[PDB]
Amino acid sequence: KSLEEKYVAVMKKLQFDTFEMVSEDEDGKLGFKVNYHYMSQVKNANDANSAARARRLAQEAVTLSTSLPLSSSSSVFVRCDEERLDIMKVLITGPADTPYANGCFEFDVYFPQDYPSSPPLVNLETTGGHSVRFNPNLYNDGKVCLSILNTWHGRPEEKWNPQTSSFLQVLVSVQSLILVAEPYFNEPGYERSRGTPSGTQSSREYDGNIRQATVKWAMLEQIRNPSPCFKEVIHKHFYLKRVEIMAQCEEWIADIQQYSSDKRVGRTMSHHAAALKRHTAQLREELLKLPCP
Amino acid sequence: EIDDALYSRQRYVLGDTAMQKMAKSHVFLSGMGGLGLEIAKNLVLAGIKAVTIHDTEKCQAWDLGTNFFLSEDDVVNKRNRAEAVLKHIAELNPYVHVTSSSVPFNETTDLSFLDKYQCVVLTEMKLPLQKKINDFCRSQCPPIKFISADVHGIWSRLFCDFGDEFEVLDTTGEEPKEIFISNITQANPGIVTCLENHPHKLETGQFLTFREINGMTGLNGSIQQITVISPFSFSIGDTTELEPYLHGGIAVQVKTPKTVFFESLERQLKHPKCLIVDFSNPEAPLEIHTAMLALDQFQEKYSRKPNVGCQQDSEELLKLATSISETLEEKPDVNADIVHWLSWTAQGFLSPLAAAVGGVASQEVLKAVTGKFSPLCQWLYLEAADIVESLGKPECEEFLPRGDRYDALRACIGDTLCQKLQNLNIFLVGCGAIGCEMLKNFALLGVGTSKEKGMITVTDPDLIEKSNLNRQFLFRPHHIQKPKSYTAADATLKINSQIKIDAHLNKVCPTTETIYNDEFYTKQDVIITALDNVEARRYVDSRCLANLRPLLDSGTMGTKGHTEVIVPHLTESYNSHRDPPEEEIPFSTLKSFPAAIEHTIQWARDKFESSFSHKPSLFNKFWQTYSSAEEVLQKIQSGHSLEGCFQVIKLLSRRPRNWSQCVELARLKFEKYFNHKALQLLHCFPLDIRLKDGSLFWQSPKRPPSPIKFDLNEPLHLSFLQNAAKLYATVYCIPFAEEDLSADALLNILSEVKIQEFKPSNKVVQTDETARKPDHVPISSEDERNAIFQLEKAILSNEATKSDLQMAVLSFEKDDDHNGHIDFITAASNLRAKMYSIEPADRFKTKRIAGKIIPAIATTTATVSGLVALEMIKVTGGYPFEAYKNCFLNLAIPIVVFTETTEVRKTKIRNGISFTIWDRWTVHGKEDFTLLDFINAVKEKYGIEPTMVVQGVKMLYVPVMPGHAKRLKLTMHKLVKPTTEKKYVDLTVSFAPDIDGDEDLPGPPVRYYFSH
Ligand SMILES: O=P(O)(O)O[C@H]1[C@H](OP(=O)(O)O)[C@@H](OP(=O)(O)O)[C@H](OP(=O)(O)O)[C@@H](OP(=O)(O)O)[C@H]1OP(=O)(O)O
Ligand SMILES: Nc1ncnc2c1ncn2[C@@H]1O[C@H](COP(=O)(O)OP(=O)(O)OP(=O)(O)O)[C@@H](O)[C@H]1O
Repeated sequence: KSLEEKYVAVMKKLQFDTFEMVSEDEDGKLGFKVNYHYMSQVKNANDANSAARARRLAQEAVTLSTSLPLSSSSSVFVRCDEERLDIMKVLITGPADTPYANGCFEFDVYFPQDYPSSPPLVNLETTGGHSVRFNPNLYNDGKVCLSILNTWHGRPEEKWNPQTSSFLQVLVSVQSLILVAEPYFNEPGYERSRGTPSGTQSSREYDGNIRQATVKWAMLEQIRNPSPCFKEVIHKHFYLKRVEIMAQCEEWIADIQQYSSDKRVGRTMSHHAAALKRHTAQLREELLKLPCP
Repeated sequence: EIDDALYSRQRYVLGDTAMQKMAKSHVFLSGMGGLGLEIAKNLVLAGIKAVTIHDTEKCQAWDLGTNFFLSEDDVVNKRNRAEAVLKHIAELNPYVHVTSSSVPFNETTDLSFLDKYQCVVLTEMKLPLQKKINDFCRSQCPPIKFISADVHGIWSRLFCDFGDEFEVLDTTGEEPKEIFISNITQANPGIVTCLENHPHKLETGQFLTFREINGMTGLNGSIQQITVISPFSFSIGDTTELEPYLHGGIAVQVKTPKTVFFESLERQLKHPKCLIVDFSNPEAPLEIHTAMLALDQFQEKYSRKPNVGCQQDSEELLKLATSISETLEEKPDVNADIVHWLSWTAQGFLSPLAAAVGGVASQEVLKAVTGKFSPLCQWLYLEAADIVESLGKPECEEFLPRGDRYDALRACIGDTLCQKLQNLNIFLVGCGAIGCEMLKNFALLGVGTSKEKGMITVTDPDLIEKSNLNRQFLFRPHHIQKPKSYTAADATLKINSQIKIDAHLNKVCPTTETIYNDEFYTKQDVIITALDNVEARRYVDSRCLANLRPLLDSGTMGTKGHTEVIVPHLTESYNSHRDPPEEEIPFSTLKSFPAAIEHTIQWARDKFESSFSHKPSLFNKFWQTYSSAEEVLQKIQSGHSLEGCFQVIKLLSRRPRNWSQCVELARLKFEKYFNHKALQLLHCFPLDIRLKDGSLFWQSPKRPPSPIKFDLNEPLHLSFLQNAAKLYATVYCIPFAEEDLSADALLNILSEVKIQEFKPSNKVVQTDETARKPDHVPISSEDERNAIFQLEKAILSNEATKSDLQMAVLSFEKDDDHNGHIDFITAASNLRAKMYSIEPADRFKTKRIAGKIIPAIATTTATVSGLVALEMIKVTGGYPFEAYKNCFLNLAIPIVVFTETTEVRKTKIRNGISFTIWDRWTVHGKEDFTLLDFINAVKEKYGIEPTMVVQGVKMLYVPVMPGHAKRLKLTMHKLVKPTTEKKYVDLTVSFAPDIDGDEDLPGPPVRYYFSH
């Protein structure tokens, strides 16, 4: 039971830090040491930097370093270039009971010149070849749809505010709205399909697909091909979570087989179950191999 | 007929009726000092049909300093000024019949010859004959519009009198507003409620008509007067007798004529109707009136102006003013200082004020012959007393004449100030009409003529065009396509041979900053901006703020205009202004739900650009990245997800090869735009479709469209197809002749043409009224298989040569007629408007809106620019903050408002310390100098502790970063990663606030030098 407390204590040192992104010669020729979404826009940005932008970024960095969300269910990881500011990257752990349970999701975030006038650009890179539409708000390419980002439907009050809105609120909204136990119903018209066996059955299909995709990319590909930015952190996280990973994957195998009882959607559930079992065997090999980092 | 290519910008200001009135206009002007010449130039540029110029005096050497056409030869020959300047002014406008006259004017002179003219202007005239002429003109039927104006030193007078009644046809140049009605109640008076997102924007007593009202169908075509109830509601009279309201309805503004009454000149001397230009001193214009009348009395009594420094003359003028004020109704206290300064500067002539008042008088003349705008009623006075007020009590030797071409200005401002002006180094950016007339004013002022320092720098990348000839008066038709700056410079040497001027053909922007570096900025003294856009203004303002130099700016919009003054250590900057971002038409509104003419115009413009500029460029870029059709086929066979290859193949498979195929392509595009898309949208949303609440979907602002059947006999369809076929043949490089555009040939082609039928589809309509531009739908299997089949069939047809693989890209030409872009866009916009039951727009209005053409007139330019030059003198004099006056004007009212410029705001930082935009802290350093040393040096030098440092976009040190205390120990010459470009680097610092957790308070920019 002390696992949760040790989890909080250890990786709080690992929530907030900086890692080096930009590589240049003394002539300013821009290159990058890792994979990032907005390579071109870093070089194509205007260098008349507004002091308000930098001060807001510094204050937000202080606020994150002091108050990052942290729980083995849901957590937020902050890394930024050690030298530049607007380039940004996040890592998010999926809460329990969700098809994203205990997976991790790396993000690429950019800040425009006019910031805080406009919300920062956000995009998920854990989509795995950019083919998995993990959420109605998260398409295959990884586009992030939220009202606060002005990328999702909603009222202007729910949308961006240059003065009141903060990136920590954006991260909290991501955790509370995207990584949910009912992502199928997130799309408009599917919350209306709730209360019917057809809607619940389609939710079963979607959530099983999301489960197997998370096991494939967010765990297996995140440990076998980790980004160097969060490479050590993700390994420590999965080492501490290895037991619950086995319990969760066994529970998912049992539950996805319950959905497999259906004749046709249960066939898709059987395909997802086969993929889940394959990735579970692979992750079990990894957990057996993985020592304390 | 109106020369559109010459007059379009002025047309957008005045309207064709105004020019048609001026096609019959005859105007007489007498008195050819600087003021008369400026007024004549303005009127000739405007395009008055016939102008009769007049003077009875001969050219003095003194007159050379007040004229930009006369020469020393004219003075030598003692030629009369009128016919002397007649030669040059004839070049300004061939369409204007310019004549001359020299009949002496006196009490016995018969005035019957003036009957042919509609407006008569007098300058330098004695008051009793002004009164007699005013009596004569007002007794005529129709009365002759009377205007008198004079300039004496730093003072000016303007008066107008249009008879007992003057008709005004238009009270404002703005378009009649249209407001969408949300609800109207049945009451006495009925309460009209607009769509309350947008304000009422109207006033009580205004006049409206209504259309497309449902429920109260009796209000269709109803005509009511209004009374404002709220910023979102108003009443139009009884509606209780009407039927209940259901939906719809648009309130349309109705323009109503008016009549303004003018009094006789003599009776207007008492109880004068004065227009206030400074609401803080409304008493001043009456004092100016009294002082001017006293000066007139002195001139009448002694037949001469008061001499500078003549105490007896000043005392007599003060006595006369005191006596006259006692005969006035109000009897205000006579401003002895104003009288003293008038006596001091009586004999002088200050040219910029003369130009400004001349422009104002020219606009008053324009009003007098058209009724297009509400005129002045009746007196106007302008002052330059601020300049002399800062001089305290100088002595006459500064202002005494010395025999040069600047004695008139010397009598106004003093010799030392003239020397300061001659030593000025002035950098002017942009060479619009403002630039040309400013250079003319500088030539008149002798600015930048001294051998040692005085230099004028100008630059502009644009070339001269016919449309610019209307207001950029320096240029001529044979100067077309020549550089603006070079020709403008060449013309100015004629005005003044002593000028020292350099010209450049360079756009001013960060890429050209190397030429205009900070060393160039240091060599300058004042910077003048004549730009037409905001971003260049921002860039110039930032540069001059970084270089600590004064800046002046002016904007012109029709009759409206304004002036901006920026002085180091005294005022704000242009980059202080945060005017809101402009309107954005929603993507859904433009693509699917246009409610206004401008929406269809914008849609047509965007479609034209996409069809003929964007897509051909994309095709050429694709066939430059990829070289062989078989190569692309091999790529896509191996699963290459090439970008836009599907659309490229779709375009190539639709490439016409003869004129008939081009015409049929145009016809099918017509069908797609105007029947298929409308049918698809109506399939998604029938007329009776309703919202979730059951309310109407096709209700305000959603206007329901209607598909249109093609007919070649329709002129709109004929023009649209002709222009579309011409443009497509240009892009596809298919040659053709003008005979192919004949309706007979089009009919013959159309008889062969067959039209594909419409089909409904489930393409999702983006009804979201705040929707942004979406992304593309991914490539379906149909797309790639059709692409493969079509590229294979193109290879079979051998349509794979470089001519097939590249096309012509057409630019957006907006002024020429032969390109036909204007015709095509107007036709498309009219068709789309007709679809949504929206009134079609004419060619000229479409050209105005689509080209974003600013309606402009040279008179407003000269008016604002006289004030700009005046403020340039004050900037040269180094006067305190009080002297500088920001100003705004709207000649349509007319109205002028002087106001103090915005004071610089002291940015309090901590413990009573403060900084300003006119501040940039510096620190000299060394090779071993560290970041801790830098922080300690800043703390010691400015008494405040730094918290965090940033190099541009790049973080240098932040306390809450891991191990960044080591960065403090690191040396500048290594951590900064300096370039060899500078001896220094620029950076930003913030400082600790008093309250913990507050964002660190930003300070001024800080520059660290690498050496001492
Ligand atoms: O690409 P754009 O110039 O912005 O306009 C396109 C274009 O219409 P045009 O045929 O008039 O150029 C498309 O046609 P193609 O380029 O693919 O031939 C058409 O697509 P469809 O062929 O599927 O009709 C589409 O219409 P839509 O967005 O309704 O699919 C329409 O877009 P606009 O409505 O903005 O003109
Ligand atoms: N950054 C810049 N540097 C130099 N000149 C500039 C810059 N931006 C604009 N200009 C100049 O501003 C001038 C604007 O002049 P003006 O307002 O009289 O209209 P125009 O551009 O000549 O014509 P139009 O009536 O078609 O707009 C142009 O001649 C252009 O060369």
